Amino acid sequence: KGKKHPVNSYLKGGILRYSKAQMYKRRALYRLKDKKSPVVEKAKVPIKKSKASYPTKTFVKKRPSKANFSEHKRNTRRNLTPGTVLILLAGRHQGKRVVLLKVLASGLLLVTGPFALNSCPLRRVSQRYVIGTSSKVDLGAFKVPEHLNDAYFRRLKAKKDKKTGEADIFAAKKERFVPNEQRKKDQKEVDAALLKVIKAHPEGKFFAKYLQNMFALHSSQYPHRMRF
Amino acid sequence: FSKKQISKRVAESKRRLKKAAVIALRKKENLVRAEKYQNEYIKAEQREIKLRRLAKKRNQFYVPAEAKLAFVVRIRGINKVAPKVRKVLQLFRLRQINNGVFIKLNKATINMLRIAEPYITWGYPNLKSVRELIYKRGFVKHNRQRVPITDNFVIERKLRQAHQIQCVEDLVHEIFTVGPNFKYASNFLWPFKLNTPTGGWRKKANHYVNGGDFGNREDQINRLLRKMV
Amino acid sequence: MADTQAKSTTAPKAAKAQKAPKAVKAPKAEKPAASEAKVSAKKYKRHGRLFAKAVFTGYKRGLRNQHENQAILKIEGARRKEHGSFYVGKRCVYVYKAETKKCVPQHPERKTRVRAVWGKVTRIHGNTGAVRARFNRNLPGHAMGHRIRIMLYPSRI
Amino acid sequence: RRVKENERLLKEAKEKGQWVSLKRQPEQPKKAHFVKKLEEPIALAPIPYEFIA
Amino acid sequence: GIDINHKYDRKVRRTEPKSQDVYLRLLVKLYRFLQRRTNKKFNRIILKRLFMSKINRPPLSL
Amino acid sequence: MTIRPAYRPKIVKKRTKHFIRHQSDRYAKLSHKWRKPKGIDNRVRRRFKGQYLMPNIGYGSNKRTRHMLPTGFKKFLVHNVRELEVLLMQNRVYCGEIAHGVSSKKRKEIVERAKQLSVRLTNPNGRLRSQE
Amino acid sequence: RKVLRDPRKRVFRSVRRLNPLTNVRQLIKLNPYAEVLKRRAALAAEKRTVAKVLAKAKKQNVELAKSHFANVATKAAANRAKLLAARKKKVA
RNA sequence: ACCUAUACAUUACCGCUAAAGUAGAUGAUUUAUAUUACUUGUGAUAUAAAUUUUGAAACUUUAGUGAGUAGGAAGGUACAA
RNA sequence: AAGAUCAAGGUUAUGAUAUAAAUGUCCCAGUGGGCCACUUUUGGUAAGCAGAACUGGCGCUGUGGGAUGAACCAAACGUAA
RNA sequence: AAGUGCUGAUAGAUUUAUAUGAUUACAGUGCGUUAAUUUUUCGGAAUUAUAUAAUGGCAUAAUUAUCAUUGAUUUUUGUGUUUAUUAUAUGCACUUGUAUGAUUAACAAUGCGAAAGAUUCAGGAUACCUUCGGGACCCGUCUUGAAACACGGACCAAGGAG
Repeated sequence: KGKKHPVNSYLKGGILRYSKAQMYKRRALYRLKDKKSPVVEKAKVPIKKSKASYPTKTFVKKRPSKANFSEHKRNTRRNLTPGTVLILLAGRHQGKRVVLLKVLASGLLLVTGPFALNSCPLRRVSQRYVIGTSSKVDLGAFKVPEHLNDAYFRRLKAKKDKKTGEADIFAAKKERFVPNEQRKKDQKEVDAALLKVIKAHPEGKFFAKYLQNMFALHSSQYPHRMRF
Repeated sequence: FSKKQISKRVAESKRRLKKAAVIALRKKENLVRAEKYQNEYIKAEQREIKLRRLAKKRNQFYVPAEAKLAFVVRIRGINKVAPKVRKVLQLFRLRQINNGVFIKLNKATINMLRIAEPYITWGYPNLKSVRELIYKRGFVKHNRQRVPITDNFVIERKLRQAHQIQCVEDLVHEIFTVGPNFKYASNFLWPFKLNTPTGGWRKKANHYVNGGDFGNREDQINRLLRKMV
Repeated sequence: MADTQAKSTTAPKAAKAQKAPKAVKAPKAEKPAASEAKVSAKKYKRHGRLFAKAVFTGYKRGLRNQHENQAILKIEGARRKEHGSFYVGKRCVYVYKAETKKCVPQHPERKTRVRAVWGKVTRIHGNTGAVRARFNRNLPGHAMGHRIRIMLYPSRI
Repeated sequence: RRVKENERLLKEAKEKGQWVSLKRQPEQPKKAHFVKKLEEPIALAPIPYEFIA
Repeated sequence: GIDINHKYDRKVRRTEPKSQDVYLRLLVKLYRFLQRRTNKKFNRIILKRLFMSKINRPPLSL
Repeated sequence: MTIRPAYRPKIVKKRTKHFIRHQSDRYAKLSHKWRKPKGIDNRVRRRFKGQYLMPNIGYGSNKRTRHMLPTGFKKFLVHNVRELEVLLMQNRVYCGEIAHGVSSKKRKEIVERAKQLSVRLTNPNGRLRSQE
Repeated sequence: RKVLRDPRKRVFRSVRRLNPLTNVRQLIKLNPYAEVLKRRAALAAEKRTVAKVLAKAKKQNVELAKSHFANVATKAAANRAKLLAARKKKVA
């Protein structure tokens, strides 16, 4: 049930693995199966299976040889630790601070205002959009976005129109807007637990009644010596 | 059976194994010979350090063995250059500004570097510097054409007849130590062509004494050269 | 003193929060025993936060080679090379006024009487905290002493 | 003089087994030099009052 | 400041016979295949020896 | 619409401006058709900054983008039907470009044949015409 | 065909050098002895991290369970395993 | 510390020079398999799939370099027959 | 004394290099009016003057620099980041 | 002096990889040798317990060169002891793993090809206009040097000379 290494990632060329494999080393027990099988069948009764020569037969359209798949190396985060209260410096929620809930497999952030205070939804935003401020909300109470995954907020649906299948349709479905009930319920539970932790800290720019206010680096104030 | 594919496909699996195995045996030769030279390099630093330690304790001044091996890099033109020096620069192979070759410190060479002085800044290159130059910047002269490296194997490529030299690092040993095949080894390298270092003093054409650059700045080149690569 | 600098330099990293190391004080001041490890800087001016108040007041030039593909941008709050290094990376926009529309639906629908040219900040031009900037278009230079605008997206931690 | 000397060095080396190296190398930067006082430490610096027209 | 990529880099010698002759070039093409494919200098110089101008080719008597 | 010729790297036109010949803006006798300044006084020949650009080889386009129209199709001067038939196999490198000397009655055949072959024509609206 | 030496292939593929001290792979592929030294001084970094635990631990109490301590605990497990060696080795 | 030439470094790209191969297609080569021979594992053969009809007086492939009057050579373009 | 026949010889007997070099044909153009500077100098008080020695430029050379500029400095220019 | 460990930013990223040429190498992971200790304490992970070769460090011995011999250093070789380190004895299957020598794409969003018709997006010193910076003195010519307060040429067409 195992045997591993390669601490090459620190070094960066090197060992542990070669050396230990040698200590362990067999000199005995080299016997193997591993069954291949095709299913290229002329199974003929009359059932007669084939396939023949479909075509890769020269309708010479020169089409660009597919550049295959770079590695899924796990997106090493900056010390944006969930729940750091951080600034969305960009895109409609421009200069509203929000609390981090999670890291997802897409690389990018889960952000909630809390919703009820600073009007920011269960909303996902780039690691780069964000200045990660020193202020920390206790992220232990949460249902966690184990339940909110890439797929969950993926849109149910931008059909090009009225569900079904080719009904010669009409201008305007709901590309951004109904809203969905499943998504409301998800917010309200998470936000409620946010509000309990967030109320412990005193009013001003950005935790509870602190949350509402819309950011001020006021005239004569400094984005560079703000050690956010 | 013989000339046709029946024997030619057999000369896939006979020789995919053979070629791969001898490449693998020569990989082990590469590793052993490389480790050996690094033992020699580390020891070489210790010998110098210990000679100094033992002397000073005995009151004695052991003044340490005068330096072999210089690296010469071109600050100057070609245009507005006197012909004596123009000729000397071609022979060095230093064709363009900031191209640099290694040149064996001999009584022969040092006089050419003197007439070449305002045109060149030179010093004693550390082993780090030689290693940084060959692996990134080091090209090969093969029938004119200036050819990669980076492979061990392409350095084995010629220099295995100059025994014990089957590696990229083994070429730099030969340069560094001024080994007997230095003529061919230095030749094999086509002049390394090196950006610019770092804030390289306005006065430029003054001897190193005057704050210049140009001169045998000795050991202070190691700072310069490492930055210029 | 090279050792002492090394010991002193462990301490601010400790405070940051974390990796959890060294403390070896540093002041943020009451401190029980520290006016030790120094009063900031500083070096200012402002905005900062949609937009550093920024000036396009130049192009990166030779004495008489105009070389406009990169621009000099003075970030107001950046006096110093350190401060302008905060802005290295940030996206920039110049929003400016037009008589005439042009652009219809893709994102919003902009009535394009307001035009925007989008750029990124690059490396630190100034001994005095001016910064280089590349823009996707490049800014016409009718923008000179015009206020250009630098959003703090992309900020690294 | 060289032919005759080279032949002597060749013969001498071959009878010593190894090694020849008879090619003329110009004066290299030499050696780890130890100076013993003996006969007394150094030091004395120099100069100058060199006025005098 | 290339010291010195002066000259000569134009060199000397015909890659291919200076002749319209369709026959002649077929022999060159034949021996050119025979050159590297079978080693040996007889292929190497006969390839060259077809390149040859009419002078340097002067008639060999019986 | 019409499917573009064989995956090009973006056509760098690298200097776009017609070289125009020195002082064509001074004189209508000196034609915009380029003629190199050989002359001893030329500031253009000594390539002083601000005296335009002399066609120097390094404005030269990549040998891949050589000939391609930006909808891909290189120009084949099509005299008639049989000439069109050459580019049946070579849809994806060439376009039929109906020579100006060709009459409308034959053009209708050429355009019709071109649609069958599915090879691009650059100019159909050629000689069309609310006319007899 | 009876005399026919060698046809074979290569298209001669065109330049760009991987510089090892930004490249993991090219450090090892060429040579090694960087590789040998790589392990020893990576171990050194771990050793200095272990003494920094001990310096913080003596002063302040501290704890001691896992973040700093997992390097200490594995280091101590390698010395109890090495100690098991010295009595067992004694003519095999 | 900073600024900065067509210099210098790297890269794409032009050209010129260099350097190497390309020219068994009743054939060759790759891929998958079934059978057969030997052996662990390989080849032969059969079958199925795929690539290959090269201005081989050019292409693929490669590297180094380019001021330029006088002038020389090289290769095109336009014009009338 | 040459031509020279025969036998003996560890390592080829300073150092970098060779962009390959040598050689022939054309009897080929273009040139036969030079100009400037470091250094050295003659005539002349001297000259942006007349004339050498060595070497580099300019002549045929912009670009960056000397505010400016044929020549001085830095540098020799395919096209761009 | 150590890739000991590590972050930011910048520009580039030919990818016709079968036009008539390679895709090979390594690594991870699973497979079926065991044990012991430790950490998490679940899944697992590490180190120690073999043979072979090399290397350093100890002791001893010989040579050879050298600073001077109190003692060191060098090149070569052998031997004994112990220890550490490194490589070989680590095959086969699978693999969106690393590179394969110009390795930019995983992943995703948006515009949109919406029959003809035709929206929307991106991109452009065409002609020419505008707005900003910088640069641009008149060609031909003889001449050492031409923008010259040197000479021909108002402007344009067509004849027009190795």
